[PDB]
Amino acid sequence: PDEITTAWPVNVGPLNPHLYTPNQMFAQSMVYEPLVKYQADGSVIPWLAKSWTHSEDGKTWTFTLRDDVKFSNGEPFDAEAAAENFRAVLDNRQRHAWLELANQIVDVKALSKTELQITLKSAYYPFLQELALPRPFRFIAPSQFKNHETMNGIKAPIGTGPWILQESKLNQYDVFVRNENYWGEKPAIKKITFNVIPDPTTRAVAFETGDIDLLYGNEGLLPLDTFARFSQNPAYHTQLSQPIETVMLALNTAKAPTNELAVREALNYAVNKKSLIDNALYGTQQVADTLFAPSVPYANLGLKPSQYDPQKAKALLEKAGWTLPAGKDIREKNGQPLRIELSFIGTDALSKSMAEIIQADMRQIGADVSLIGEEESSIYARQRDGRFGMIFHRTWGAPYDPHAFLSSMRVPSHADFQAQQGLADKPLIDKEIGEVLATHDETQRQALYRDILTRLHDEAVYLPISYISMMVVSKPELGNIPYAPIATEIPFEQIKPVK
Ligand SMILES: O=C(O)CN(CCN(CC(=O)O)CC(=O)O)CC(=O)O
Ligand SMILES: [Cl-]
Ligand SMILES: [Cl-]
Ligand SMILES: [Cl-]
Ligand SMILES: [Cl-]
Ligand SMILES: [Fe+3]
Repeated sequence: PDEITTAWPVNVGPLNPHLYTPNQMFAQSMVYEPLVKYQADGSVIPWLAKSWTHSEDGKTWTFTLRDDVKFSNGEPFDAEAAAENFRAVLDNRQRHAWLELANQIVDVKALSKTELQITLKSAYYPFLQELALPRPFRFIAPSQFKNHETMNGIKAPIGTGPWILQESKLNQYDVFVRNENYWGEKPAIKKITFNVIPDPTTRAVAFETGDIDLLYGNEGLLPLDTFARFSQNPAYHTQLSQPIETVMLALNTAKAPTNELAVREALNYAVNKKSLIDNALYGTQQVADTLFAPSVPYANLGLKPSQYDPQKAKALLEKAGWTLPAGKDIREKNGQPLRIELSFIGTDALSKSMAEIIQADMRQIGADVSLIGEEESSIYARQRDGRFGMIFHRTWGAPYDPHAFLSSMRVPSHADFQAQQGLADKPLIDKEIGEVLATHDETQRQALYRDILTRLHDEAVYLPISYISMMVVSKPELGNIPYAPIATEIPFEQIKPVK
C-alpha cells in the first residue's frame, strides 16, 4: 500500500506551528520543521540549518541555513522567514513560559539569506534540543501570518515538511498528502487519513473491521486486554516500544494530610505496582520506582526504591500519630480521618481502573482515598490551581526529560509546582533548576540534577507507578512501524511497506 488510514482521539487542529491546544504535536511535526533535528542518542543533527557556531560566552549563535528549501506553497525558506517566525513566537512570549528558551532569546536577526543569528540573555545549555522540539520554534511561511503575527491565528498551515494538510473536517477526519516538492527524502506513503475516533474501544473495533490500517499511541491507545489479544492474532501486527516516560501520582505537599512527609512516604510503600500493572494494564508496562527511569540522562543516581511494604507504611503512619480508632479501618489524628482526594478524568476507563486499585491499596494501610472523577476541563483547572490531594501525572519523554520537565516545575500554574508548593526547600529546588539550565560546568550540572532529583525523591512528592511504552497495531502489509526519537512525534515518513 501507499495510502494509509489511521485514527486519533481528536482532530489535528488548525496546525498553527506556534500554539498549543487544540493543535496536535505529531501533526505540527508532520508539516513544520526545526533548524536542527533531535536524534535518539540525545544529539541534534543539521536540518534546516546546515551548520552553526556560537560565541565564547555562549550567548550568540549563528546558523548557516540550507539554501534549497521551499515552503509547500513554493515560497523560499530563508533566514528572513526564520527570523520572522521567531518574532511571531516571541510576540506571544508569556504563553511559552514553560519552555525556558522562550525566556532566553533576546534577539533573532537574519544577517543574510543564509545566516541567522540568535542572541540569548544567558548561556542556556539545552538551546539546540529546545529548537528541535515539535513546537514552538518551527517555521510557517510568513505569507500565512495574520497581520504579521501567528499568535492570533494563521491563514494556510504552510510548512517545509514532508506532509501537507489536504483537508480537515471537525470531529470527522484529517487528510495529509506527501509533499512532492520536499527538500529531503520522499516518503513512501502518499496519503494519510486520520479518522477522529475518541473512544479506545471504538478505535479497536475500527481496526478489527478493517476501517483503519494503523493505530499508534501510548498506553491509552486501545484497551490493553484487546491489545494483548491482538498481539497473539496472526492476522494482525502489534508492537510495544521500550518505555518512553513515567506515569505517577503527584502528591500535594501543601494540602493536609499529604503535606506530611510521613504520609507521603507511607503512600509510597503501600502500592504493589507490579500488581497494579498486571491488574489494570494487563502486564504491558514496567514498574517505576523513581520519577525518571535510571536510563534517563542525568538520572542514574542510585536512588533507593520504596518497595511495596505495607507493614512499613503502617509503621510510618503510626509513628506520625495516625492510628486506627476502635472498629474502624481508617486512621485518625487529632480527630481528623486520613482522607485523600484522588482526582482523575472520570470517563477515562483506564484512569478509573488504576484509581480503584490505588484506593484499595491505600485502604489496606488505613488511608481513605476519595475518588473524584470529573471532566477534562475541571481536572486541568485543579492541576493549575493545586485543588487536588493526588492526581495522575506523567513526564514528557525525550528530549524533554529531565531538563524541560524540571524547568517547568518552576511555573506556578502547573501541577508540579502546585504539588511541590509546600516543601520547605521548594525555593532552593527552583534556584537549582535555574542553575542547571545555565551551567556549562558538567560536574556542577550533574551535581545539581543529582540534588534536585534526590530532594524530590526523598521528599516523596511523587508516587511513581509505571514507565509506559508506545504501542502499535497495524495491518501486516504496512511492515515494521518505526518510533520517532521525540516521544510526541509519529514518523509516518519512515513507514516503508515495500522493502
Ligand atoms: O501543552 C502545553 O500547553 C505545554 N506543555 C509543555 C510540555 N509539552 C510540550 C508542548 O506542549 O509543546 C509536553 C507534552 O505535551 O507532552 C504542558 C505545560 O505547559 O504544562
Ligand atoms: Cl493555551
Ligand atoms: Cl490537546
Ligand atoms: Cl503484548
Ligand atoms: Cl471505616
Ligand atoms: Fe504540552
